[PDB]
Amino acid sequence: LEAQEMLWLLQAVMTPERENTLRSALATSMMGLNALDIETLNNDEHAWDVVVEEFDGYRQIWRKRGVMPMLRALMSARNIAENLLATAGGERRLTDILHISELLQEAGTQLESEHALVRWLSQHILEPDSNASSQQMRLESDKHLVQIVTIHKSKGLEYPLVWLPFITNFRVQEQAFYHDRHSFEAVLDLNAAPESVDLAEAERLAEDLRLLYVALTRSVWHCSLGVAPLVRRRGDKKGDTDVHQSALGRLLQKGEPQDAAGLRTCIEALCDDDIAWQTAQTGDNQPWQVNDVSTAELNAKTLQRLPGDNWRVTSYSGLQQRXXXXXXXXXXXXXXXXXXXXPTLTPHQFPRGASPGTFLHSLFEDLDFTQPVDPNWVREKLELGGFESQWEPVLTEWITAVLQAPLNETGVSLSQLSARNKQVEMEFYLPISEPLIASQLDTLIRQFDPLSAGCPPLEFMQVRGMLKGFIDLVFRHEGRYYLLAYKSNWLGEDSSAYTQQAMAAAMQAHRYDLQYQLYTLALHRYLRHRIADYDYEHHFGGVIYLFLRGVDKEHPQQGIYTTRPNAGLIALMDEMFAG
Amino acid sequence: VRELELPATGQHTWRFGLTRMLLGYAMESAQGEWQSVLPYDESSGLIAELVGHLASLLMQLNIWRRGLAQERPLEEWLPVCRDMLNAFFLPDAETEAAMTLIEQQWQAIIAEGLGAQYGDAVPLSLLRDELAQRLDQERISQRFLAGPVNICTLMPMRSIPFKVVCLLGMNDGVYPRQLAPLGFDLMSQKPKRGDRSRRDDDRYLFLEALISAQQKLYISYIGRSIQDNSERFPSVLVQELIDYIGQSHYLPGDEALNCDESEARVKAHLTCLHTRMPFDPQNYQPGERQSYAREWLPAASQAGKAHSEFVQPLPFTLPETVPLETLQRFWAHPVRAFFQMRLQVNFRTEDSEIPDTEPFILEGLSRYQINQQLLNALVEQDDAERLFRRFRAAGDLPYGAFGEIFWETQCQEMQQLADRVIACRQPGQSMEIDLACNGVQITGWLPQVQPDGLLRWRPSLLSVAQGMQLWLEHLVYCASGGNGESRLFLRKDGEWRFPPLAAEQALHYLSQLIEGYREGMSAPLLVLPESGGAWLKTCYDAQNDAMLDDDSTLQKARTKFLQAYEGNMMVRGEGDDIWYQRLWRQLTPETMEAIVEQSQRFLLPLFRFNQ
Amino acid sequence: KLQKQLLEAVEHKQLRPLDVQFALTVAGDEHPAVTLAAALLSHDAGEGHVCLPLSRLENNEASHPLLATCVSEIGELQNWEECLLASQAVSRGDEPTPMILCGDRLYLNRMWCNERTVARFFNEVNHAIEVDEALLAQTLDKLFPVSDEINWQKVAAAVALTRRISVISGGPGTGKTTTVAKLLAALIQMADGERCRIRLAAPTGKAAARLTESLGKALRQLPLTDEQKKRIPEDASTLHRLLGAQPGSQRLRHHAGNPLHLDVLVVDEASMIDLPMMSRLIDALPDHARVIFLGDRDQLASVEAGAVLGDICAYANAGFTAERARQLSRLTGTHVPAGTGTEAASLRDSLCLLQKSYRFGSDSGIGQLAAAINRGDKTAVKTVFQQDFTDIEKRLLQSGEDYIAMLEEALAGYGRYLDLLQARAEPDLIIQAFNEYQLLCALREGPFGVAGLNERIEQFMQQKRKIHRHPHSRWYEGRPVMIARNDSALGLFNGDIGIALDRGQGTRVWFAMPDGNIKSVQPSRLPEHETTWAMTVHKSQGSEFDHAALILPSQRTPVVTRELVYTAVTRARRRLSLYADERILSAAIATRTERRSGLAALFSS
Amino acid sequence: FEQQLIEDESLLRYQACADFWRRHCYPLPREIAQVVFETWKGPQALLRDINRYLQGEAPVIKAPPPDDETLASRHAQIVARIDTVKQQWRDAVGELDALIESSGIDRRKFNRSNQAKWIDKISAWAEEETNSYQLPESLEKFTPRHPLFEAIDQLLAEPLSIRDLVITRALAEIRETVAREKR
DNA sequence: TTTTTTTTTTTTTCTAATGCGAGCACTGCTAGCAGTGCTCGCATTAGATTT
Repeated sequence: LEAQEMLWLLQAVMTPERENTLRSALATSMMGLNALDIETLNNDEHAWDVVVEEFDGYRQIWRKRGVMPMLRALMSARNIAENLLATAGGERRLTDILHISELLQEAGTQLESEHALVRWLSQHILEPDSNASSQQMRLESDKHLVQIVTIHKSKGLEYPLVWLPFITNFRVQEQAFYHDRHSFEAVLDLNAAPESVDLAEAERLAEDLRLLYVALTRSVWHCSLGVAPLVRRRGDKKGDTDVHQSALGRLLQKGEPQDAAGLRTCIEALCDDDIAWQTAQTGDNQPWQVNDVSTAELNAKTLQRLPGDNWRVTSYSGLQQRXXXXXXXXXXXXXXXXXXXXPTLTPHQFPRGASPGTFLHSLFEDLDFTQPVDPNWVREKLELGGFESQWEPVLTEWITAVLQAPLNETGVSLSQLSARNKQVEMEFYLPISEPLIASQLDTLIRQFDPLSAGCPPLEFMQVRGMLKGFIDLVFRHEGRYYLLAYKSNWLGEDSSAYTQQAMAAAMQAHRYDLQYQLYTLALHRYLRHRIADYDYEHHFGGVIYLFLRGVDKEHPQQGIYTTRPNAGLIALMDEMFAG
Repeated sequence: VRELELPATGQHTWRFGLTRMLLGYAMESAQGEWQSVLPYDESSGLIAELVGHLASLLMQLNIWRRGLAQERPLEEWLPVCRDMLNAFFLPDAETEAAMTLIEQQWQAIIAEGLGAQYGDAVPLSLLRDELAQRLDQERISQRFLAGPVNICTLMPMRSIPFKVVCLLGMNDGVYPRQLAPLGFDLMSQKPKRGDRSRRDDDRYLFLEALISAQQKLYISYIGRSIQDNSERFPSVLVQELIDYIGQSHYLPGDEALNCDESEARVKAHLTCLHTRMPFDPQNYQPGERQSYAREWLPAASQAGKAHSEFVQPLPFTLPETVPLETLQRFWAHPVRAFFQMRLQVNFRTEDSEIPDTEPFILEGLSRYQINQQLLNALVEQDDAERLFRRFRAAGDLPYGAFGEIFWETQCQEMQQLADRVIACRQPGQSMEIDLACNGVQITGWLPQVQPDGLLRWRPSLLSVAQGMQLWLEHLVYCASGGNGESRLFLRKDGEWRFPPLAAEQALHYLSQLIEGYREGMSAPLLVLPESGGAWLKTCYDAQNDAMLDDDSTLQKARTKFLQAYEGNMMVRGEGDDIWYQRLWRQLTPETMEAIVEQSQRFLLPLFRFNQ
Repeated sequence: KLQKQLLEAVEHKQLRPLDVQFALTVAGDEHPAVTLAAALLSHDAGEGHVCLPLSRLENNEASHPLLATCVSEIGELQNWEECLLASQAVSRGDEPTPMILCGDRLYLNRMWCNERTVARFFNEVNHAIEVDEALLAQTLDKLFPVSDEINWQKVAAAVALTRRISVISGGPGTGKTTTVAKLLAALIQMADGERCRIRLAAPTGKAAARLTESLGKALRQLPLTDEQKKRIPEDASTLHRLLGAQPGSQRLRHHAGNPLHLDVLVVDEASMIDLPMMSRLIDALPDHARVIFLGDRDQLASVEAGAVLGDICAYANAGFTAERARQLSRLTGTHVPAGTGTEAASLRDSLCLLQKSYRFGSDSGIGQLAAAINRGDKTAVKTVFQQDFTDIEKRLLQSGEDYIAMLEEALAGYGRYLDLLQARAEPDLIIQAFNEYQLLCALREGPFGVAGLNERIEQFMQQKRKIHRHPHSRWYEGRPVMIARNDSALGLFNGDIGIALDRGQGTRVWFAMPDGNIKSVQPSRLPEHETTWAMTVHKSQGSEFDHAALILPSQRTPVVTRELVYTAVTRARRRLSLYADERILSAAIATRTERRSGLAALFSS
Repeated sequence: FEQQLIEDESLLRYQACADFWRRHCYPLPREIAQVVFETWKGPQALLRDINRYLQGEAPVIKAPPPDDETLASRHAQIVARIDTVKQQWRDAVGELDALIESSGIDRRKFNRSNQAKWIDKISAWAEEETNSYQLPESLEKFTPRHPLFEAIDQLLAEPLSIRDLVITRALAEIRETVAREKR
């Protein structure tokens, strides 16, 4: 029944809004509420609202932390885990509850839904099966227990004191199945002809003997066993006692039918100094005398120091995060305007998500800049990507527009870059030593940064640790390095919605500002490391955000964006991350 | 159906069901069968839209199961996965990541095939079970060294110096891990130096982790199966380790004892046996090992108070007007009432799962409903054949011959009962009832009052609860005019017949009932309409109109009581019900008496006037 | 076959998938005329038409050249009655057949049975009840003070007292409910010694509550003894609860076997009664029961398939039977006009139409405009144009730069409310304030719709400081919400509004009961809720706002119709505003909602 | 090389039993079906009867029915086996040649009315209890009569059933089918 | 392309065995009758594994 109660609870916490499906869960013996409790609790609205509330917090624990944490919280608050142990026998019940919970984990992970779990539990309430893990655990190992066990499960075991209460009993086999004495082959007679029935019932009896043997050899010191004038045939008073058909009876009577008196005598005959027989006399005094237990004072220790401080390895993505409060930070703009005004080979139409972008990037990852584009190569990329041929002629053109676009003031063409000057997809780890506080930074940002005037100060919790990132591309031109990052996005637009203004707008919207500054710090330290006699101002060329969709043969500016870190911002920033 | 070589039936197939649904949309079920399909009434409205959507699913499910059957060369399998994904699925912000992985993996498999130049047609069951292996092959190690305490499996060639290394599940046979060599491998026959074999890998790892921990090593294994208290064992490695410790060290207590004795002594000191349950108070006894969980503390201290007896008296005030349906609904199961009626708790068991097969035989409420319809047809002396066709078309009966057989044993039982019903039946008109009983106005309706009296018939077994029902419904009838008898006929020729009664005794017994009713809403009155009925069957003697006393029978009524309470291994006993579970988990001989006393109070006038 | 043909109309979205699948199963393998014909039957029946007169399907031939489809083999099958009625998927009503062909109108078996039940119930079943005309006339005279002019209401009471089944039609605020109270009073006071069992039913629990309070307050006014005040009905219920519809099944605890036990039954707002519920009702009535329906002839029709009250009141235009006019002239003590000619005596006599609206007259632009709705658009552009009436205004919405301005006026529409929240007031006056102004949009979703306007308006609350919002909580103070489905526990019904606010005890929603009491419900407690800044026209039925604002989308959609706009117009108590294109609106008014049923034919034969 | 184990073999097994009882029972005409019905209602019970024999090594069946015999064959056989006794008892009826004895109670002749009545159709599978009276082993204990009087003993010597054949066919089939589906 | 309602209960095994009760034929004892031996039939009671 405890599985059922669990159902009522989970089912309630799932939708506490419903008056009935909650109250049902409250009435459960598990909750341990009187009739007076439920009665009053049906009257005062405040209390009822409090209950509804607590379950509503439980749903929260349920969604965030999983299941077992919830049921834990419920058990603590309701005090049930204690009140059961107070109650007599409730120890067993409590074991069942814990066990069920432990299973709700094992099935809880594999199923993603909160709701499909309540789906699952019912289905198991219907069909219990046989299976091993869902089989009941032993109730308590604290107290020594009576280990009540079937014969077959006693084989090869040892039991210092042994009881065979019902041993007299027998079952006359009506089914006819036996072994031929000659061929020794298992033979079934589908026909009831009495011979084969006999040939089998002899077997049933001999087997019963072997049961008796095994049962008697189990004991070490003492074994007791019951004996009765059992009567199978339904006639009351005869002088027929069928005990000779019992395994044991045949051994006492030497396979001879007797009366109950003869039974008693044949018992009395062998009884010397080992076997000793007493008449079976029902009696009841007291269940048993526990005399109870004494324990102690006891307490739980409690941690003093914090469990641990903040050390985290994060990317810039672990910085924007989300904002709890008046301002929430999202890439997209909440405000929307409706439009009431009323060739498919375009870049804006390309699919969107992490998946499409990862494809777009992965092109340029192996892609060769100095050679023009091979449409076959395209088709076999899209084919690998799973993208149809609807793309290949649409792509192979566009890419060339990308590779051919001149950049910055130097006017560099991506095409002009030799693989000696390319570095593709640099992963870096940048340590941040003392905790990095937002406001202690964004002032340094805003101070030297025109772009950081936009939007509030970035907010991220105190962090100390490592920082990760992938430079899309790094290359040197005219002995002067550059930093290149691809961005795609923009579901809504195709045309000049990418300008000098709107690019700088979106940069401030997705906070790519802090991002490029951080990379520049990384690339800076990496050059300072690698290049003997490195200087920021001499060797460094600025930062380039390239919006892939942004590239258009018509406008050289659209889609490309370049800014230089002040060299006065990095000077102080690097120091900040050092200490 | 015929594809699996099972005889074509024409029922219980998604075609049968759908056709039954649509036809349920066009025409009401009461009109009748059409092609020998019974229209399914439930979707008659705009809701029925869903059906068309459903039926559009299955068509696809049908089409594709044909398209996938034949083997194909690979480049014939290339386009499939796309048609199927975009066919059955509408991608979303979450899913597109997944679906792209499906296409990517699938087409990766096939591409592996083509690039290898493999011509022959391929069965689908080859690829379906490749792709299953391909989709779960991936692992996510991303967060490894992020800094949150690290949980992870033992991986070869990954050894990172740590201050604290924990090892779990060292039970023997779980670790090291075993994958045998293929068995036709030649390498495993004659090894050279640099061969790698999984077992030696694990055995070496357990050494790495030892060398790596710079302060605290922590090793754990399950000693005893929690479930059966069986024995379990440590892995052989842990065994060797504890051996080496115990042989290399001695506790400072005994500096001269013995090699082996100091050994088992130490090995006892290093091994901790944690308890079976968290609330075991040993955990919290102040000392070295003490648990930080404060949530189980009051449990271990055993400081909680036991659950009080569920029943507490509650105040109640009987209104002036009690709708007779309220009384009826009460006396059917007087315990269940006080939970649903009074304090509004009702335990709704989960609905039954869809059965997995066309009905072979009818049992339970399934066949009960059929007996109800069938009987109500025979009593009207309407033809049972028509209704038979109705069920057959409804797909409700076993197929074909057995439909006819089962149908014509049932017609033969319900015919027997049917006649006995028809014998006394005089058509009659319903009557409305208003009464003053103990200053309480009862209003209600009794359907079909014939001049002779109350006639009711149910295709059930003779049981008391039915009796109580006819008793209430009778006394209210005598209570307002209505001279005549009251009779009830049941299966295996059961009958309840109550002689007419004068308005005096009528109102007096009805008083006793109502008083029962206000008794109920206050305390969960314990009257078991069957088990108590069984106990009162033995004791009462109709010839003397007095319940017997002598203790010989009083151990008959107890055995016949418990026998009725808890059931056989065949029939479920009255004693097993959720409503009686909430009151007591186990029947005390005291509570037995408590039931016998009240049951003796209300039930007796039943058997006293039954004839 | 033509199957794959029908696979196209789904891409064309001219056929619901249900339609196609149905035609496939039932139509079977027959001549494609059968298959297509059936699919069209399921389609028109899906949009809510009861029948499919063969004229339309043979004349259009839009889905296929029904020459080749209709002319198959076996000589001339081209007769649609011939080809169709040949197959077993169609019959004359003799066999248990999916489809019925009766009056040239092919249509579903279910619709044909329910259809017939309705018909026979309105024609033959209802009877003439006879009483003293002098005494009855005196009772009415004490009910209605003014004898000097023809009173429509007094006619209505007289009619409903004479005829067993009777309907009373009229616009909103034309005084229906009061009239019903007058009737019921005449009923109780009419039969002194006989048991008079009154029952009050409404198709929606919300409207049921409105009726409870309405007839409570209205019946309390008129003098009655404690006996009559015992025979005053207690409460009104849902139509379903009355029939006791089981939640899962289609079973009914009444139907034909159990007549529900009544004397008279009053179903308010009968416009929402659809055909299936109408028939399933009719089966529950006894032969002594007097039933009365309430609703506007032009009110927006019921959602599920049919139009009952519309097809019925359409015959009111003819007027009373010649003699019945003289009878009522004796009854009301007036001259009752007589409709010329003979069409159906029993039906024409049962219908009364209330043409006087005490709420506002012809000088008010709402009654003139609403009265101009039933006519052509050249009257409506006129009215909206000339004089402005001060009660009606139209704002052109074409470019979104107009839409922003619409929202701009929406602010001041909510102004008093918004301030009363900023002023930090008590809940009652706030709730009463929220009912002065309301936005009504036809569609649910998109740029113009309840779902879109909630977003855009709240965003427009974030642009201009009015009410602050927290994204994480989702329950910022001041947001009005409404209930999705009825609830027995909290005593609040679907279609009801409440205001989310923090009194300082906590964030709590406040509802106004029909009893004037205010009940605060925890957010967790609420069953279902939807942000209520904008209502669909449908859900707004029965409500009254002092200033309403209608919003019609730019496109042309089958939802936007005449009756929709009509209800929107009658919705405002006094003030009204419109946002529409003169072309979209002006064409919308010209297109009347028709749902084809044989009723028009049935009552004439 | 990779075997996926399954510990629930009762569901596959039951599945197969329903498959058998579908293909070998649904085709039955009314009259044979009537006989199948008595011995078990439906495969739910049949499975319960043969279940210990489906598992583990297949037993050997003593004196199995020939492989080619169907249900209709066995049934027609038993039809005629009873039919001969039906005609015969109808022919020898109406005569007391027996030596009348007390313990054999004179109303035993009323039994004969039953039998001459009981002989109408073959549709029943159950011969009447009164037939036990006409056994020469029965009566001679209390008058050899004529042969058919002894033929009833031959008729009642071997119980008349379809059981063995169905348990045989089903036991051989369900075993295979399971093995195949698991393959 | 729009949308409304409503709350809950039901049943339960089959086969077989005996104990007695009722009715009858005979046979022996004192032609009929009482008893006994007998025999069938109706209701009631009991029991249905093992990894």
